[PDB]
Amino acid sequence: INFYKDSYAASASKQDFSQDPSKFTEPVADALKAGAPVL
Amino acid sequence: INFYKDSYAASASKQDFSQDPSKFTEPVADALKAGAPVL
Amino acid sequence: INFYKDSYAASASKQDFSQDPSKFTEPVADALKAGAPVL
Amino acid sequence: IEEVMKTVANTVESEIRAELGVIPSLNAAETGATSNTTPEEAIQTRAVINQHGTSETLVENFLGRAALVMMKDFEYKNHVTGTQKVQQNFFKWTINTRSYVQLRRKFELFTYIRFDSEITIVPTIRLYTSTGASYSGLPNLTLQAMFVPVGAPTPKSQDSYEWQSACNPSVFFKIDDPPARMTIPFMCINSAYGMFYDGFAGFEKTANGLYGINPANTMGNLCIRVVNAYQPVQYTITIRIYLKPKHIKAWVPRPPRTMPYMSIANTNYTGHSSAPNNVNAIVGNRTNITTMPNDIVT
Amino acid sequence: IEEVMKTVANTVESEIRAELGVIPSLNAAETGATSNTTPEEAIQTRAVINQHGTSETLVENFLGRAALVMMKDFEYKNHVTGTQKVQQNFFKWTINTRSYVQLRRKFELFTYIRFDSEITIVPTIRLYTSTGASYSGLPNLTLQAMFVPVGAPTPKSQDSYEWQSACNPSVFFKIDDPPARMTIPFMCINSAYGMFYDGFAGFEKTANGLYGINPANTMGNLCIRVVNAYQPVQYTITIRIYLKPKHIKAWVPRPPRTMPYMSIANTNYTGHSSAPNNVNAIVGNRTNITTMPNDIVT
Amino acid sequence: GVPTYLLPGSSQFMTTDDHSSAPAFPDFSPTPEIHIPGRVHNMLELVQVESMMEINNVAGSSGMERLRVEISVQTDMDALLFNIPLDIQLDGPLRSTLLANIARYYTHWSGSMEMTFMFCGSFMATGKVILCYTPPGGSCPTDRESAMLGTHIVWDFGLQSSITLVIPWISGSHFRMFNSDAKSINANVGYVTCFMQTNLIVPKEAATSTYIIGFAAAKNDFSLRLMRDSPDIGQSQQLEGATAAFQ
Amino acid sequence: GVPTYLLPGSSQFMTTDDHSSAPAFPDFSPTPEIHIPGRVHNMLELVQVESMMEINNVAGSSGMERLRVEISVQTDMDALLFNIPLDIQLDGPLRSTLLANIARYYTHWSGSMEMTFMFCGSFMATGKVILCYTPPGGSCPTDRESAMLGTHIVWDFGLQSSITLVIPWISGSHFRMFNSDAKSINANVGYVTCFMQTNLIVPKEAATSTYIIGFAAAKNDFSLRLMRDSPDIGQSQQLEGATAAFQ
Amino acid sequence: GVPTYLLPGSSQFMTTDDHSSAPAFPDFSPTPEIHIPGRVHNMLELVQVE
Amino acid sequence: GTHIVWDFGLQSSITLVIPWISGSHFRMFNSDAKSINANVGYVTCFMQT
Amino acid sequence: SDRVLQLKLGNSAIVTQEAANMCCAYGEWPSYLPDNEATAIDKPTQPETSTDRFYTLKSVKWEGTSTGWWWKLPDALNQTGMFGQNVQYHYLYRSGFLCHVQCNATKFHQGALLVVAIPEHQLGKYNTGTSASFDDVMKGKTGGVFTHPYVLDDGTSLACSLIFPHQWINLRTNNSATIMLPWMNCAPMDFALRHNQWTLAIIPVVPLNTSGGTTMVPITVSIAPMCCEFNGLRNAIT
Ligand SMILES: CCCCCCCCCCCCC/C=C\[C@H](O)[C@H](N)CO
Ligand SMILES: CCCCCCCCCCCCC/C=C\[C@H](O)[C@H](N)CO
Repeated sequence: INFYKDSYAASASKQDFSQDPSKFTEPVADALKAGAPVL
Repeated sequence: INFYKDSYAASASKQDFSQDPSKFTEPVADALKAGAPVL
Repeated sequence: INFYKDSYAASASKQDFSQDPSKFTEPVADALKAGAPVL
Repeated sequence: IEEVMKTVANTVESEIRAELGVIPSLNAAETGATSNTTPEEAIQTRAVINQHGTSETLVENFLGRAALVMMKDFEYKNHVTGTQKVQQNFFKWTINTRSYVQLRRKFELFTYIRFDSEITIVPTIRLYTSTGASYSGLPNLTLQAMFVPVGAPTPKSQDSYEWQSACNPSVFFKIDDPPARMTIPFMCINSAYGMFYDGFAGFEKTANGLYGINPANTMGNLCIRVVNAYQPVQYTITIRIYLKPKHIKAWVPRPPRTMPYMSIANTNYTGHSSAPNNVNAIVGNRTNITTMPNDIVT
Repeated sequence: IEEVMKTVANTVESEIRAELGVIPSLNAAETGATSNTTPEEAIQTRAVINQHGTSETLVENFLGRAALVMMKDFEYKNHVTGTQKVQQNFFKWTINTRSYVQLRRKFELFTYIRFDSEITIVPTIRLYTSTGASYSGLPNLTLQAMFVPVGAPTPKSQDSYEWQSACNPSVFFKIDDPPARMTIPFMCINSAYGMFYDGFAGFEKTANGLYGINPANTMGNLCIRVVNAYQPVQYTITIRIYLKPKHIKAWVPRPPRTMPYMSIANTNYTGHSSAPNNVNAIVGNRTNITTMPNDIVT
Repeated sequence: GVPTYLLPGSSQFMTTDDHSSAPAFPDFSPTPEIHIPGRVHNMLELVQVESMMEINNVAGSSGMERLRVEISVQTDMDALLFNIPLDIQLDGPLRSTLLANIARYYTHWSGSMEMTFMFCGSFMATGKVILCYTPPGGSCPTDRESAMLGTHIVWDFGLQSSITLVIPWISGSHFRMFNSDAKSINANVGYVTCFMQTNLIVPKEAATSTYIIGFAAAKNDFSLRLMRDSPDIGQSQQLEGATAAFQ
Repeated sequence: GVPTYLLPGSSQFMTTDDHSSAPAFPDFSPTPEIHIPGRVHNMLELVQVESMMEINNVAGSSGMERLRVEISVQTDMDALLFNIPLDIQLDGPLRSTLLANIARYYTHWSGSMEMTFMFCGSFMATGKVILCYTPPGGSCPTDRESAMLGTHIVWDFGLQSSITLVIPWISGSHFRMFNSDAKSINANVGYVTCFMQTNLIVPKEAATSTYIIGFAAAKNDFSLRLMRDSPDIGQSQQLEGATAAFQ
Repeated sequence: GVPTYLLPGSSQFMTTDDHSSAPAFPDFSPTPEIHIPGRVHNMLELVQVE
Repeated sequence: GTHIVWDFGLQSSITLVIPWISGSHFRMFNSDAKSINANVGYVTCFMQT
Repeated sequence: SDRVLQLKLGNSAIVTQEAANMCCAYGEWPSYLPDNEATAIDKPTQPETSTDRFYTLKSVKWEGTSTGWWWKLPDALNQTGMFGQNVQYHYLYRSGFLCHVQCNATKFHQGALLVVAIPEHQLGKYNTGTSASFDDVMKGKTGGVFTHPYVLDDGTSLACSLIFPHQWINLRTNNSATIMLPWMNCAPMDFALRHNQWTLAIIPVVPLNTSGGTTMVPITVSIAPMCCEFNGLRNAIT
């Protein structure tokens, strides 16, 4: 329920389930495989 | 939401994006071009 | 908005634009013309 | 005929007229007809597309406004003290619409009106000023307004047993709430209410006492009490009733009242001691029929 | 032409220009036209897709804000004591919109404005401090604000009979409620309200007293009273009226006011004793035309 | 539940509000409507009906004497007979008409009016009068040469006993006002004056004095705005029997 | 009934709320709109109109003397003529313009401005001036060799009497502020300085001193945000006749 | 009018409620978003970092 | 009456047309200059600025 | 091409060889009142060649101490010609105006004039509470002079007055200014003797410098009413 003209007045948008743990956990130039020896 | 009979009772009409800066900035009889020498 | 069962509970009916100025201004047996001499 | 008029009439262009046998500006008031001379045949007019609306002056909008119909104050204390054995924290009103001249004169512009009544009850409260008049705020009391039709028993005390109102409709409303509101239907026994009755309300031919009393204008009584028992201090309750008519239908317009009213039961008149609104002089006097009173001094 | 501008203009790329007969940066202020030199022909610009909106600065949004238009206090007691025979628990205000300079200067940016008025009434209450000023809380009083057009009778007392308001619109609102609110329509006799009137309001040629008084700015009176009868203690009622315009249309923009206002009836000016906002010096003084007052000390 | 909040102006009682409200007598059956003559739908139907003007509103004139103007045989040509102040808010000849009694319930007005005059002399009396309307801006014309320069109609007494002088709507603004300032641009309407065009002529045995009745009305282009309380009535005390209704 | 509950902020009056509210005059018919020239839809239409700058805002200069800058024949080349503080919130030459009077009703701004200068000397007077805009970061240039390193335009007096120096939008952030701190990163805009390019040259009989008028305006990319109360006006007491309205 | 009634918990302020509320700056235009590296959508992205 | 305002510039000549404004179709070269059939009018020059 | 201009109205014509341009106020042209907007119902009189023609007022002398001049734009003509007579005999008036301002000098003279037309210039008074009197504002064809032109005698500012329709007369470039004014009013028509729609103001923003040449430099104003019409004929009042 939003009866205000300005869209910023709306309720919270608690719905964005996308994730990308890889910018922080694996931020390397060459992608690391699984079980393969790192370096 | 307007449940009143008189139309003047309604909310504000903050929606008229048309503009005409030319009645004030160039109110001359002969239209001025761009780069051409004025007079 | 009227959620009452009895129709007399409703809002005012300020909408009857019909007029008949002739029962009061010309309540005569013989209709008077325009410009023609009355009697 | 009957025409629908959302706006007023336009003006059309007019031209020089010099015709034999055509006399638009000549009339005959004896026929009882108002003159039909239009502006376009009186003078040489221009065209004017006129968009002035006529909605504000509709009868429904002319009469459909809340106006004061009753106002009465009463004491809220313990009246049992003394020689009075009855609590008496209440009052009774016989419903009439001729007590306050503003609404009355507006209604008497017509002979018959049919309308539903939107009733609004506005209570106010004050604290009586006497001796120990140490202010302590206004209590939030609940009041009961009971409609009592003709023939129903009427309460004689605040603690009477007529206040159960098994059949009489009642409203219980508090001081701090919005005003109480309810609609009374068109409740006449005839097709319309009569603002004027040129007759008598009794079959018996009494010498006096029954002229102008309409038999159908017996709407009954409004009784209002305080539900709470008396407090140790005395308060004054003022009840104002506003009537708004709606769904209005009006017939037979009448000359407006010019003399001040004197009673709620008759059309008796006396006027003022001098003009304006005097029995010999409704309009104020000017020096002579050749005198502008407000004349531009050029 | 007329263009719809949800955002501001983009900037396009520009390149080296060395042309004969083309002088974009040269203008002629005598024609009355503002310079048409664009940034892309003054300097070598990059492209910029610009998404800055223009909605906040619309005239409807510039003027459509509630501002104080009237504020007045009055005493709520029993004034009948003494040599005064009139209750006088009320006040009367002749409606004007030139009393408070904040709203006034914002309106006088245009010659004509057409708008509907959203009126909000904000009551406050205090208890008068004198002798027996033992606090007991603020009563929940009901107030009546009655609009009185030109020519209508005006109340002379709290208990006057003009307060029935059979035709005059009234609002009954309590202290503890939300502020009262109603919309007044665009109620001018002309197509728009005039913020300035270069003329006289009377056909008669009096020496003085009628310059700048607009004949159409006669909106009438606002009368506000306390419905309750007087309490044993005295209270002070303060009424603040907020005006919000809506559905606004504005024509003919004007230079903003720079001198402080002196009256609500004329444009008389005196300024301050020294710059800024002085009749000889609107902007404050710097030492010379070669002096930055706020200069970075590198 | 529905999440809500309360706006300013909640709980107010405004005497011009328009809402449904609870029916106090449920399933009540109102009396069926019968046909009654003279239904009024609009108040502009009424102001279009003519009514007599107190043109002779002077001291000495009592009752019906005020509704009639004496016209008598002149001994001076071009003579001024009477004038009518064209105002509705202030006290004047128009203030007696049904037009002015309905109009005074409103603040603004527009449109053309009409004044009808009726000759009530003997059959053998002849005469010619000129009735002139002067748009505002100056003083009232006191001589016929100055008065005939505006809107006028020359009335010749004959078999048709009524003349109509239409007051055309000549205003700068769309609407005028019922202001207390009669000398205001938004309120002043003008003047109406009557002069002898030729004379009243009567035989030897006929009466040398005769009467005119004057009537005024609105026309079909007339409109009223901004309803107010009329200054034509007011209370000072409770009426007789008003407080007896509580006992 | 409908089960409801009240949210926080119920019963508040917020001066920027936007709701319908009860019509006080029901069935009122407003006067029909006629065409009136000069309709304004947006306030950015107005700031695009040029207005004179009080460049000569010094003691001794009174009234119109402040709106004009004297340019006179130099005896020293490369001479500094004047400078203009590029600020709108503080007291400066821009504070007189319609641009600055509308902009000061808002807190944030963005977009390019323009300053137009007009030569009002005699026909026989010739000259060349350079008008330089310096992006912020350091002190104002006091020598021409340092000043010409930024954005500049060389104005040659001729048959076209006006030159335009565009102040390009060169800001780190998308918007700036009308802060009281002129030395702030979010507020400082830069400097505008004028130097003699060659000289003013006049014949033997012509006047050796001449005037420039300076104008400033916004361009089509200019925008304003976060409307506030302008510091250009204020009350201290009730105005004359303000309390007379209650009697 | 609409016949209504008030439930328990009306007029409460609960710090975890989720409703619209009145815009204080009407027609305000926020600064357009630019790309900034390192956007976090969930806090479980962070606890996965050693 | 009929007039033309002459501003000295690059064009050195102004033209004041005497329009034919006569009651009759023709006029006369009468010895009576004050006659209805002969008098034509006047031409006057004033400093504008 | 745009430096020469000839204006012809009725039996009057004006030429100029050093015009700047023509200023049409708010991009508008005068026109008669349409039936869509009219309110007075009587047939208007529309004298065209007898009213819509240039009226040249008395000249004012431009000195070094001059503060400026203004003319209330109907009021300046109410006593002049057939326009004035129609104004006197009729209650209601409507017109535009075409305002031409003449001021010529040499190539050694210098100075600038702001020719600005102010709609509804309600005149203020300095350092007093009482409003301006009838004489202070109804100056007629003579016009008035500004007391404090820097605030337009109005507590506003001269600097912002360029929002109004205006032209300049820069002596080094042009010697005339022309502004064409439509009907400015809320109402369809007005009583010409008690309300002024326009004020033509002439303000010397850059002061005149003769530099040994001719000293008497006069400024001349010629105004032509445009599309005049009148309603409510009656006797003449002045
Ligand atoms: C639930 C009902 C309790 C409250 C009852 C309130 C009754 C008050 C009614 C006052 C006005 C009633 C008017 C009724 C009829 C007509 O107006 C009159 N006959 C006048 O013609
Ligand atoms: C039910 C109505 C009772 C309350 C009535 C409140 C009236 C208060 C009105 C104050 C402001 C009215 C403004 C009206 C018109 C324009 O703003 C002015 N003419 C300014 O141009």
